[PDB]
Amino acid sequence: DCPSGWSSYEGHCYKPFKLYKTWDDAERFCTEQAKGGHLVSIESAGEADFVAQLVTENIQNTKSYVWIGLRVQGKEKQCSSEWSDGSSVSYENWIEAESKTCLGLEKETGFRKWVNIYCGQQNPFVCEA
Amino acid sequence: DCPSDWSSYEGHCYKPFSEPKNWADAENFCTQQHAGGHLVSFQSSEEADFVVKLAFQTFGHSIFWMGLSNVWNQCNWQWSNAAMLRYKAWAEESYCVYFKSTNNKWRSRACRMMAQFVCEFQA
Ligand SMILES: [Ca+2]
Ligand SMILES: [Ca+2]
Repeated sequence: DCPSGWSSYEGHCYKPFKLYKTWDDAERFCTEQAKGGHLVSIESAGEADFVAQLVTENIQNTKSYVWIGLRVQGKEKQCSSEWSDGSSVSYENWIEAESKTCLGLEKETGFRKWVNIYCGQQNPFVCEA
Repeated sequence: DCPSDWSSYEGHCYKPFSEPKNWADAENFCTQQHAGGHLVSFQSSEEADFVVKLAFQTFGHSIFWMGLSNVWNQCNWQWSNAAMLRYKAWAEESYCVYFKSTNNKWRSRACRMMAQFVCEFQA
């Protein structure tokens, strides 16, 4: 069975946290909440529906996104090395928050869809073990 | 000089357009405005400054597409728990780059959405 405070689904344990952390801090935090812990991985529609409901019911009034464990490994601003004219990208001037290489759930889409967001925001999240 | 309806900057020609289009349609439309035409590309801050001012002096405050598409589609997306990426539930399939005529900073918008734009070609 799962620990007190955690919810069970398909043999795994999940726990929502209304704490505002960057993706990096959220992931680290999750690894320390349980042995083998990580930010939640949504590997099927069934898991997506479960997590959406868990978040809807447990992460309220935060007016923010909710981190999931899927993100671009590297911290590059973009992975498309080419303008439409064919030239490469050797000059960039991104507003950091506009390079959205992390993903989070949002109330507007029922916490069921993955929205591209800046990894540097501070958002609540869900841990899984 | 560049065609009368375009503006010159270091050997290239630029022209802003007010009719909104999604990224792909805008890019295609640019190829039809002149041989070698494409959505504007910023290779330097100075070139960006020129285009931003041109865009503002022509249509004021608004958003304009730049020639960079599907910016995160090729990225190596990985689950932190090491699970392989199979199931997908993305809200949007692709993002494209644009600038607001207020400054030269790069911003992202879903490619399927509309925006004004600037075309460019080498004279
Ligand atoms: Ca999982
Ligand atoms: Ca250019």
